[PDB]
Amino acid sequence: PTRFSKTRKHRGHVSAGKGRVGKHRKHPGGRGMAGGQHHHRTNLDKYHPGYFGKVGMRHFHLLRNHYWRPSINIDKLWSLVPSDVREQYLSGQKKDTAPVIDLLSHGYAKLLGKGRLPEIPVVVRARYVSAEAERKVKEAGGVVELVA
Amino acid sequence: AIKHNQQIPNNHFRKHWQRRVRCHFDQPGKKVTRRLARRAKAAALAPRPVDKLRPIVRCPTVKYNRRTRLGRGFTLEELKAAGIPRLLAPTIGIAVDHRRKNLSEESLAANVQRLKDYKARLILFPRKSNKPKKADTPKDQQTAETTTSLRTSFGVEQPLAPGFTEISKSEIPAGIEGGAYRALRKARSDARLVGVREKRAKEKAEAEA
RNA sequence: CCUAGUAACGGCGAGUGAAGCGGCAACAGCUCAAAUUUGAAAGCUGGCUUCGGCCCGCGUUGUAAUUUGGAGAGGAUGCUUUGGGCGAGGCUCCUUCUGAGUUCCCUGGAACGGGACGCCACAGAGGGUGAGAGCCCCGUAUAGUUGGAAGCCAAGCCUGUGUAAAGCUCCUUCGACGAGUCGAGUAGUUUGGGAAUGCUGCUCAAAAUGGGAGGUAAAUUUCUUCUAAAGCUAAAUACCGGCCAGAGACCGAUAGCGCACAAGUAGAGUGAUCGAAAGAUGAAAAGCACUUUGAAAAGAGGGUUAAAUAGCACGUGAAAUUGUUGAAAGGGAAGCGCUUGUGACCAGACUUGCGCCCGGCGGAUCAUCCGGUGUUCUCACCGGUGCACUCCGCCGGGCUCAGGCCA
RNA sequence: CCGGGACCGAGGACCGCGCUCUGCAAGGAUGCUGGCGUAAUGGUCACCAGCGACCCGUCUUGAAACACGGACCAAGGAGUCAAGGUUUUGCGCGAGUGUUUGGGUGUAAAACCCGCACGCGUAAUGAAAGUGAACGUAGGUGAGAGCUUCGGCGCAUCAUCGACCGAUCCUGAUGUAUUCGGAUGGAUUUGAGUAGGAGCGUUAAGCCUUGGACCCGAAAGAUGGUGAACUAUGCUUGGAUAGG
RNA sequence: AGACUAAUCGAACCAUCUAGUAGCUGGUUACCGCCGAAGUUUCCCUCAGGAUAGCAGUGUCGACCUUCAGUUUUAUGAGGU
RNA sequence: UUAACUGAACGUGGGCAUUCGAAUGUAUCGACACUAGUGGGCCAUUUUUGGUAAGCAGAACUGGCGAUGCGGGAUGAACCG
RNA sequence: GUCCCACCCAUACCCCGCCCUCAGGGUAGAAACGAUGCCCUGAGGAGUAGGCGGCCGUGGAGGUCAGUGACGAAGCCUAGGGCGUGAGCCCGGGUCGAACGGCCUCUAGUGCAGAUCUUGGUGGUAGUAGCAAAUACUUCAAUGAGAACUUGAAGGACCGAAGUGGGGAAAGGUUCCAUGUGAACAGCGGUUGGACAUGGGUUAGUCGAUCCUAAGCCAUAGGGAAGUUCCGUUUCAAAGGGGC
RNA sequence: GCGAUGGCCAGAAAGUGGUGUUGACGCAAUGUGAUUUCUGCCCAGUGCUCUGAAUGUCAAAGUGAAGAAAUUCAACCAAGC
RNA sequence: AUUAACGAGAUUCCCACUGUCCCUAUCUACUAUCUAGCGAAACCACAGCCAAGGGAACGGGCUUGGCAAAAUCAGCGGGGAA
RNA sequence: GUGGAAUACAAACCAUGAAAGUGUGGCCUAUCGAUCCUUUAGUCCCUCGAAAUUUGAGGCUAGAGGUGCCAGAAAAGUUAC
Ligand SMILES: [K+]
Ligand SMILES: [K+]
Ligand SMILES: [K+]
Ligand SMILES: [K+]
Ligand SMILES: [K+]
Ligand SMILES: [K+]
Ligand SMILES: [K+]
Ligand SMILES: [K+]
Ligand SMILES: [K+]
Ligand SMILES: [K+]
Ligand SMILES: [K+]
Ligand SMILES: [K+]
Ligand SMILES: [K+]
Ligand SMILES: [K+]
Ligand SMILES: [K+]
Ligand SMILES: [K+]
Ligand SMILES: [K+]
Ligand SMILES: [K+]
Ligand SMILES: [K+]
Ligand SMILES: [K+]
Ligand SMILES: [K+]
Ligand SMILES: [K+]
Ligand SMILES: [K+]
Ligand SMILES: [K+]
Ligand SMILES: [K+]
Ligand SMILES: [K+]
Ligand SMILES: [K+]
Ligand SMILES: [K+]
Ligand SMILES: [K+]
Ligand SMILES: [K+]
Ligand SMILES: [K+]
Ligand SMILES: [K+]
Ligand SMILES: [K+]
Ligand SMILES: [K+]
Ligand SMILES: [K+]
Ligand SMILES: [K+]
Ligand SMILES: [K+]
Ligand SMILES: [K+]
Ligand SMILES: [K+]
Ligand SMILES: [K+]
Ligand SMILES: [K+]
Ligand SMILES: [K+]
Ligand SMILES: [K+]
Ligand SMILES: [K+]
Ligand SMILES: [K+]
Ligand SMILES: [K+]
Ligand SMILES: [K+]
Ligand SMILES: [K+]
Ligand SMILES: [K+]
Ligand SMILES: [K+]
Ligand SMILES: [K+]
Ligand SMILES: [K+]
Ligand SMILES: [K+]
Ligand SMILES: [K+]
Ligand SMILES: [K+]
Ligand SMILES: [K+]
Ligand SMILES: [K+]
Ligand SMILES: [K+]
Ligand SMILES: [K+]
Ligand SMILES: [K+]
Ligand SMILES: [K+]
Ligand SMILES: [K+]
Ligand SMILES: [K+]
Ligand SMILES: [K+]
Ligand SMILES: [Mg+2]
Ligand SMILES: [Mg+2]
Ligand SMILES: [Mg+2]
Ligand SMILES: [Mg+2]
Ligand SMILES: [Mg+2]
Ligand SMILES: [Mg+2]
Ligand SMILES: [Mg+2]
Ligand SMILES: [Mg+2]
Ligand SMILES: [Mg+2]
Ligand SMILES: [Mg+2]
Ligand SMILES: [Mg+2]
Ligand SMILES: [Mg+2]
Ligand SMILES: [Mg+2]
Ligand SMILES: [Mg+2]
Ligand SMILES: [Mg+2]
Ligand SMILES: [Mg+2]
Ligand SMILES: [Mg+2]
Ligand SMILES: [Mg+2]
Ligand SMILES: [Mg+2]
Ligand SMILES: [Mg+2]
Ligand SMILES: [Mg+2]
Ligand SMILES: [Mg+2]
Ligand SMILES: [Mg+2]
Ligand SMILES: [Mg+2]
Ligand SMILES: [Mg+2]
Ligand SMILES: [Mg+2]
Ligand SMILES: [Mg+2]
Ligand SMILES: [Mg+2]
Ligand SMILES: [Mg+2]
Ligand SMILES: [Mg+2]
Ligand SMILES: [Mg+2]
Ligand SMILES: [Mg+2]
Ligand SMILES: [Mg+2]
Ligand SMILES: [Mg+2]
Ligand SMILES: [Mg+2]
Ligand SMILES: [Mg+2]
Ligand SMILES: [Mg+2]
Ligand SMILES: [Mg+2]
Ligand SMILES: [Mg+2]
Ligand SMILES: [Mg+2]
Ligand SMILES: [Mg+2]
Ligand SMILES: [Mg+2]
Ligand SMILES: [Mg+2]
Ligand SMILES: [Mg+2]
Ligand SMILES: [Mg+2]
Ligand SMILES: [Mg+2]
Ligand SMILES: [Mg+2]
Ligand SMILES: [Mg+2]
Ligand SMILES: [Mg+2]
Ligand SMILES: [Mg+2]
Ligand SMILES: [Mg+2]
Ligand SMILES: [Mg+2]
Ligand SMILES: [Mg+2]
Ligand SMILES: [Mg+2]
Ligand SMILES: [Mg+2]
Ligand SMILES: [Mg+2]
Ligand SMILES: [Mg+2]
Ligand SMILES: [Mg+2]
Ligand SMILES: [Mg+2]
Ligand SMILES: [Mg+2]
Ligand SMILES: [Mg+2]
Ligand SMILES: [Mg+2]
Ligand SMILES: [Mg+2]
Ligand SMILES: [Mg+2]
Ligand SMILES: [Mg+2]
Ligand SMILES: [Mg+2]
Ligand SMILES: [Mg+2]
Ligand SMILES: [Mg+2]
Ligand SMILES: [Mg+2]
Ligand SMILES: [Mg+2]
Ligand SMILES: [Mg+2]
Ligand SMILES: [Mg+2]
Ligand SMILES: [Mg+2]
Ligand SMILES: [Mg+2]
Ligand SMILES: [Mg+2]
Ligand SMILES: [Mg+2]
Ligand SMILES: [Mg+2]
Ligand SMILES: [Mg+2]
Ligand SMILES: [Mg+2]
Ligand SMILES: [Mg+2]
Ligand SMILES: [Mg+2]
Ligand SMILES: [Mg+2]
Ligand SMILES: [Mg+2]
Ligand SMILES: [Mg+2]
Ligand SMILES: [Mg+2]
Ligand SMILES: [Mg+2]
Ligand SMILES: [Mg+2]
Ligand SMILES: [Mg+2]
Repeated sequence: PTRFSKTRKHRGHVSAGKGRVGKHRKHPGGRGMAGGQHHHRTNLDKYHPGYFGKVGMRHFHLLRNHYWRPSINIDKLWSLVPSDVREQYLSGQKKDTAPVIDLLSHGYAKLLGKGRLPEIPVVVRARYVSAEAERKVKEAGGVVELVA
Repeated sequence: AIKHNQQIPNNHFRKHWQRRVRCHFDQPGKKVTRRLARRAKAAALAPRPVDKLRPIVRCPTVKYNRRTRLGRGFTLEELKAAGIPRLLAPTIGIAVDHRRKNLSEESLAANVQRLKDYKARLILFPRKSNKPKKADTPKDQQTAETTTSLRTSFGVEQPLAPGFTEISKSEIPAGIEGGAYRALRKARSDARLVGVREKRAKEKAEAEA
């Protein structure tokens, strides 16, 4: 809103807060990113180091669908089970069956392993798996299998 | 110029952009126009539904090939399996697509069942009401409760596979011999060396004799 | 909409920049060239015509039927499919008709204002009428109703019939498919397109499982996917230029379009072209009859009006600048700050209030108790009793206290 | 220890420290008396008198300047709007968050309802092929608000030594498509990392960039048109100039 | 004669691109309260201009952290005016 | 590291206010975030360079004017209070 | 030149009152409070460029005062009053004729002395500079409200046939003639007018145009050019007219 | 400088134009400036012009060799210098 | 390098001539000037007497002195850094 | 406290001296150069995105070709119109 502005407060005062010696002229210093290597180098080197030059090789016609593989840690593996069924397993009331989890149906491709796993056997299906993640699933009494 | 720690700006406003600006103040007005046209179209197709029957089809990339959706039309092989002539099909509300092919048995079986479900629910009125033909409904069944959507009555029942199930313990499978991680490393390694190994075997056999 | 300010281009500087997938709006498919009708050019423009055709002409250097790659042609095989005519009934357009106060009092030139009493309402949107009107007038709401024309859709009925033409299931064999075109080199331009994305000029110039593409130039071997060099086609999309209509937290005559007016006008320029200023008397002209002075323009009387402090030089009528009347100052500027004096003009404040005692006058019913009803459950109100040393009001006399300004 | 003058009276029941203690000069003025009750006190304006007083705006080290603009009055007249960033304030939900591209519906551009995809966040690091976060009660030491059974436990945050993931440089086990595979243990190396998540949407302000960009101002450049009624040169066809 | 080409010529006139760009001159509209500067460092075809550090304001948070100081004293170093 | 548990760094346990070990002040402790204006200066005591000298040109420490009125120097940005 | 008394006044120092700013305390078994209030205590106050806070005004929007008004809304004038440190707010008197305000939120084309600022209006200068080339006027009478510049007569003068004479071409367009007339125009006057109002006026077989060709311009046959169009005029063309 | 298949000049192009109804006593491009008397020396430099024996330099196309090919390497080589 | 004739081309001397000068005087017409009628413009922060001082180093305004009396007409070219 | 020269260690391989030791250019204070592009050395490593093998091209780490206006544009005069 226009009534909350320092413009309203400058009415009656010469120079509108811009100075009497320097005057708020049109474009002292160039337009845009002009002068990056000449008189704006002090700014461009304190912040944004690495701005000028080339690094790496090119890739013509990159298709992003070739590189789709979202990941999930073992830390949150049990949160993919519905809440009521999840509490029965944790409290120790099933003791005869095991859950089978489909990572792809939830939108994940690779299983990483970051945290800990409770000692209840589970069956996991995945496209990729980490070396540590497979160790922790097997040690809990489970098994992972590959599905494409 | 730049004076503090900023993100380097790139605003593409160096042409005469003010000549090409499209506001949308007619969004509610255009919505009313569309609803009037749908209502008029439904009245013209008096007992018929307002849509066409579509098949089930799977998406094409490594991303999205886990899901299914609706396609353009049924193939010529699917229509023949159900027993519907290709000239009759588009005149009773079925879409046809002549450039899709059945590379598998899974897709073929799914769509063949879809067609004969539709054929069982169909009511055919005779061309002349005083001379019905043996392929028409005998008019005692012409009265029933009908549907007029065909996109809600024949939609995609489940686009994704179930994400969770249960099996009895001691029925869990055994893993692959070396482990899942080692199997992936070996499959990758074989592909990178298929050309080297084939050349080595060939020159060995040729030099053998 | 998202992909995405991403892959990529760029004195790799300043800067630039798409596409496939995914969700939705809207959905609709087709016809030619290349084959011998060969047991019968089966095709078409024009003229004259009882209306049934006749005559010349076009055309075999190819007019119809048949086929278009999803196929198809040629054979088997036995089932199925089709033509005319009525038509209730409904939709669109024009047109006729629609509820309730001019009731009483005051102000006013005139109620459409204030007060009192009523009525209508699927109608209290808007406008007019001598000032703010639901009921004075036009309209506004609702489904109906009188009359007229042309189209569209459509429940269902009445009739022929296989000469012919059409769909489906199988098969040994056949299966025609667009050339100075594709492609290659080179030059220019362009693109995000990078040993070259598209287009065009010049030179060379094809093939039959052949040909194009598969985003890093080249040879060898595989694979995937389509089928160029001929053609048609509604909807979702753009636009206020043209003809209509409905609106707004927009502007209110130096604003809003250059133009609210005889405005693209008057006027300027040889010409192309340039281009203004300018809205408002009063409800009603009732727009001043007559007399008198003046050569006349006009003045003075006298009229109209609620008003001429509204007279067409017209609502209201500010400032700069000017006239008359009244007050005042002035020995080479004036204006201004602090502080007295003189003259002129002026706002407040004060006028009594509470209390005590004595006398007169009038009215009640003061305290207490009984019944009823509330409510904060112990405090009240109403009815009854009370009835002169109680309670309330007024007047007359005396006393204390408090009250304005300067010392 | 006694005299003489000047200016001032804030506060508003009691409470306190005290003294010369029937009371008082001790946490802030009362008592008595006169005149007048209105232009008398007081206020506004005009004028004379004493003292004081250079023309404003602006650039500038320095303006009253012999530095520029300004004869007078009325009306108009200049930091805005959009997209994209950022820090801070308020609000909703919270490992999630965002209805409004679209559909349903309506008293119809409002209000109300729906959910498939998608965006940002939940995981980093390398040019890339690729790989991918717990020795320990999620570690030890020094401070640390608060709590505490008084023995201690110790949030946020700061300093310090280590542990885990990716990259770089070394080492090279069991095995074997005998040339593949890369276990285990190290290194004055390196990352916008892990080590009991903080984010998504919206409201208001300052700042930044592209845009006409706070308002008015060049000498120039380009695209398309109109002039030889003046004047320059030429062509066709006409006219004019005493007397010695 | 750089002379003339409609009072216009060392490149006519008219409309449009066009609100052409300006490190340069001019202006930039009510009141009160509190705080309060710089003309210096480094880099730039930089010298009438910018970025960068300093000087200034505003919002806070941690404890109300035995915490600090343009100063004196005591002990102990360096210097070539 | 040393011939060597000999050293080097980091510590457990125990002891030491009968005084936490100069003066004065504390009228203002620490850390963070975002940003404005400025980047032409001039004068003076003492010390100083070039120049015959200058109301000239150039430096160091400190105080002033710029940005500031008031009492003195009759007047007088910078002098005395 | 040196020494000694008394005295004069700064916005500085000391004591008192009042304003604001900053800091520190008190206030609920609530007889309680614009708790955003009230009570108690101490210190401080200069300022350009610049930063922040609080307040006052203007045009519109939602809500609310069951607000004011033809018995007088809004606007305008007023050496008449009251409130506020201030921007401002409120009332009295006069003029006038149809609408307008207070409070809390929302919103913006929202506050002027300057820009040789834009449009319009108005001063001093000032009854001032001036109304002086082309030889020149005088008498009587008539008209008329009014005669130097209107008409008659009589005098005096100039142009002096390369004229201030009599006719035409270009250009203008009724300026030509008669009757009448308030204002405006004829830089003095005006009864007069090329001004203002109402009517009238241009007559061809023989004078011109019309006919012919000149310098030149443009069609047709053809050739260029993406095209608006450029060239070409007798050509590389099957191009006519005369009688019965 | 030029004998028409030409010299000088115009046009985007043209089955297009000017000199030109022309032909060296002509057309075109420059300097000096009546008559009289004269008009010396310099070809190194910059220009203009001529001659091809010169293989020195040397484009695209064409030819040869190597290679699986893209390609690379050689000779030959117009005008101009 | 010369050169007859020609030139509103530049320069030096001589004769005649004269108000160019010693050295200035006088006359005529039209103005100016006064009156009736008619009637502008440039320009303007506010204004309009000096001497010195200091000051942005040449004041109409400031400081210390000199002084200082209504309203006005014809001319003038010092200043208003006109 | 951003971008020539200098100091002290760590891990290797060496040179000298009997040895302790000394040696990371000249006894100390000067003697020099970014992005883009090209070229060489290094591993035998990654990619050419339908799949393989050989040529070719592209990346990753370290030097060299240079900006003397030396924190680094590619650049001749005149105006008396
Ligand atoms: K500012
Ligand atoms: K990655
Ligand atoms: K994507
Ligand atoms: K025929
Ligand atoms: K045919
Ligand atoms: K009908
Ligand atoms: K009446
Ligand atoms: K009445
Ligand atoms: K009434
Ligand atoms: K080509
Ligand atoms: K192929
Ligand atoms: K390819
Ligand atoms: K206008
Ligand atoms: K005209
Ligand atoms: K009335
Ligand atoms: K009257
Ligand atoms: K009136
Ligand atoms: K006090
Ligand atoms: K200035
Ligand atoms: K001035
Ligand atoms: K926020
Ligand atoms: K999501
Ligand atoms: K504690
Ligand atoms: K590491
Ligand atoms: K801006
Ligand atoms: K002639
Ligand atoms: K002209
Ligand atoms: K400059
Ligand atoms: K010395
Ligand atoms: K040891
Ligand atoms: K700064
Ligand atoms: K700065
Ligand atoms: K300076
Ligand atoms: K100086
Ligand atoms: K002084
Ligand atoms: K407002
Ligand atoms: K009044
Ligand atoms: K006059
Ligand atoms: K005369
Ligand atoms: K004459
Ligand atoms: K005739
Ligand atoms: K005749
Ligand atoms: K004619
Ligand atoms: K004729
Ligand atoms: K001719
Ligand atoms: K043509
Ligand atoms: K020729
Ligand atoms: K010559
Ligand atoms: K000459
Ligand atoms: K000659
Ligand atoms: K000569
Ligand atoms: K020579
Ligand atoms: K020579
Ligand atoms: K020569
Ligand atoms: K001459
Ligand atoms: K005069
Ligand atoms: K006169
Ligand atoms: K002086
Ligand atoms: K003074
Ligand atoms: K430089
Ligand atoms: K250097
Ligand atoms: K430099
Ligand atoms: K030049
Ligand atoms: K010169
Ligand atoms: Mg200020
Ligand atoms: Mg300024
Ligand atoms: Mg600045
Ligand atoms: Mg993104
Ligand atoms: Mg983008
Ligand atoms: Mg572009
Ligand atoms: Mg057929
Ligand atoms: Mg067949
Ligand atoms: Mg009616
Ligand atoms: Mg009305
Ligand atoms: Mg009405
Ligand atoms: Mg009524
Ligand atoms: Mg084809
Ligand atoms: Mg082009
Ligand atoms: Mg190209
Ligand atoms: Mg409208
Ligand atoms: Mg107007
Ligand atoms: Mg207008
Ligand atoms: Mg008017
Ligand atoms: Mg009258
Ligand atoms: Mg009136
Ligand atoms: Mg008037
Ligand atoms: Mg009026
Ligand atoms: Mg006035
Ligand atoms: Mg006076
Ligand atoms: Mg009673
Ligand atoms: Mg008191
Ligand atoms: Mg008294
Ligand atoms: Mg008085
Ligand atoms: Mg004075
Ligand atoms: Mg001066
Ligand atoms: Mg100037
Ligand atoms: Mg001026
Ligand atoms: Mg206005
Ligand atoms: Mg929508
Ligand atoms: Mg240019
Ligand atoms: Mg002419
Ligand atoms: Mg001219
Ligand atoms: Mg502008
Ligand atoms: Mg301009
Ligand atoms: Mg201060
Ligand atoms: Mg540079
Ligand atoms: Mg300047
Ligand atoms: Mg702390
Ligand atoms: Mg503290
Ligand atoms: Mg020394
Ligand atoms: Mg500057
Ligand atoms: Mg100096
Ligand atoms: Mg100087
Ligand atoms: Mg300054
Ligand atoms: Mg001072
Ligand atoms: Mg003084
Ligand atoms: Mg002195
Ligand atoms: Mg202050
Ligand atoms: Mg507005
Ligand atoms: Mg009024
Ligand atoms: Mg007044
Ligand atoms: Mg009216
Ligand atoms: Mg404005
Ligand atoms: Mg003004
Ligand atoms: Mg101003
Ligand atoms: Mg005069
Ligand atoms: Mg005259
Ligand atoms: Mg004259
Ligand atoms: Mg006369
Ligand atoms: Mg004569
Ligand atoms: Mg004569
Ligand atoms: Mg006449
Ligand atoms: Mg007449
Ligand atoms: Mg006149
Ligand atoms: Mg007259
Ligand atoms: Mg007259
Ligand atoms: Mg006339
Ligand atoms: Mg004739
Ligand atoms: Mg032509
Ligand atoms: Mg042609
Ligand atoms: Mg060659
Ligand atoms: Mg040669
Ligand atoms: Mg003087
Ligand atoms: Mg002097
Ligand atoms: Mg002056
Ligand atoms: Mg004086
Ligand atoms: Mg004079
Ligand atoms: Mg003068
Ligand atoms: Mg060593
Ligand atoms: Mg040596
Ligand atoms: Mg280098
Ligand atoms: Mg590829």
